[PDB]
Amino acid sequence: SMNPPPPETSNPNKPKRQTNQLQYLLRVVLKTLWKHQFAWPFQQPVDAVKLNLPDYYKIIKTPMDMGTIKKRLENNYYWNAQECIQDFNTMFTNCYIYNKPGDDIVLMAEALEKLFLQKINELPTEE
Ligand SMILES: CCc1c(C(=O)N(C)Cc2cccc(C(N)=O)c2)[nH]c(C)c1C(C)=O
Ligand code: NA
Repeated sequence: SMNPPPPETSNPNKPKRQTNQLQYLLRVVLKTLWKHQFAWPFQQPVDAVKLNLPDYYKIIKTPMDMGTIKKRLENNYYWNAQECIQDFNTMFTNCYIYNKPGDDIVLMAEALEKLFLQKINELPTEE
């Protein structure tokens, strides 16, 4: 069994921009979600080999996780906040697509998503 390569986190050809919204996503949104008691299943790419989920990457073709998001934020991978917000949304949706409603992993995802959306409501205006 094999995992795919992880999502891209370095590309010197991709133009980059530091923005107050992106700083907010790292400083406030990611940091807050990362420390949450249910963050641990989302802090790295799903290891389908270790977890014995050989169909995972048959079902999930755009994998995403907070470890990848943290790296993208910390090493300034993004141009805008919407790119990052999309990554969070993809992580949550993948979980809801792959797992059954009311699986523990889904309850965890929903808790994080609720917190995520609350923080996104305070996304600062672009300076
Ligand atoms: C339920 C499996 C799962 C987890 C999960 O439980 N994880 C990823 C922690 C873990 C366990 C076992 C091993 C490891 C390691 N990385 O070594 C990590 N997270 C997600 C998004 C899912 C699914 C299928 O949606
Ligand atoms: Na499902």
